[PDB]
Amino acid sequence: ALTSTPRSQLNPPNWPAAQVYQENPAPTTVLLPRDAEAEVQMTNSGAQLAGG
Amino acid sequence: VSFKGGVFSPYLTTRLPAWAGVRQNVMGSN
Amino acid sequence: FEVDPMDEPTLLYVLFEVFDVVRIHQPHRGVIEAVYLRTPFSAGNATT
Repeated sequence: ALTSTPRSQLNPPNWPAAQVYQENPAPTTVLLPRDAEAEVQMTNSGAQLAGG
Repeated sequence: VSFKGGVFSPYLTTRLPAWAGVRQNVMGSN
Repeated sequence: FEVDPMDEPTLLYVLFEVFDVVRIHQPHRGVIEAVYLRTPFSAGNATT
């Protein structure tokens, strides 16, 4: 009575989308390495960017 | 001025100019 | 060019005295970034 969500029928056949353990993960912040605008401008200028 | 030991077309190749007989030396018409 | 006729096949050799600069940077431990360049005879342009 302190660990069971009040049900209407034991072993209910379809646990709804609210009383079941959804997992929220923290938003995945990615550090986009590069700015394509500057890379394209530099490569057009004649440079030949190459490396990590 | 032989081209032996020579590559095989050391020279820029230009249009076959689509005309009528700058294509080969051969016989022809009826 | 001119050349004295040598019966042995020979091939020319010409250079264009072009800057070949390079800049090499390392932002983080274990990463290396490079920029190649050839001002009058660039090795890459907008077409690649």
